[PDB]
Amino acid sequence: GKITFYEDRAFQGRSYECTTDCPNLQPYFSRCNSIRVESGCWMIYERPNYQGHQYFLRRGEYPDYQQWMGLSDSIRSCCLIPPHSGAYRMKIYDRDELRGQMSELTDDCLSVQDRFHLTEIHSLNVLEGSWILYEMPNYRGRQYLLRPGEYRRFLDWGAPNAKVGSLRRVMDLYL
Repeated sequence: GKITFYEDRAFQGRSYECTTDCPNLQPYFSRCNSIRVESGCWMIYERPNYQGHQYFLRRGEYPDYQQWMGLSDSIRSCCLIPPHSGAYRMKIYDRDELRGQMSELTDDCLSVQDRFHLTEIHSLNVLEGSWILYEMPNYRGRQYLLRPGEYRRFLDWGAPNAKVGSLRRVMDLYL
């Protein structure tokens, strides 16, 4: 993957190019108002060490932070989401510790309410591929990167509560 950060909008000002994870971008730029993703899937973060607000980006050009649904020009860390082939897979539970009613997803879910008649998810088991968990339906609201693995409680994916609106498989822009 390859991503380039620009201090000013429309790809202006000082820039920095990354082709791997980076827990601290502060030494390279003081602000980010535009981004060019040459290839790959990326999660960029407001604070160092993958902390703070998270935003998902794929191949494309983002002339302003609003284009990646960002809140500001503060970006201090980024991670390259490993490319994934084949089927995606994750199980959702209505209780913590992977207990309670369970359902399995192998494709995107634009509305957890419409699909499972659930407004909250208490534990997860991401078996295949990375996903993005959205607070609101239709990929809106706060974002939380879900890497493969077990999430015993909502705190594990970094959310303040168990509300979930939509779930998206992380895959690069089709070409």
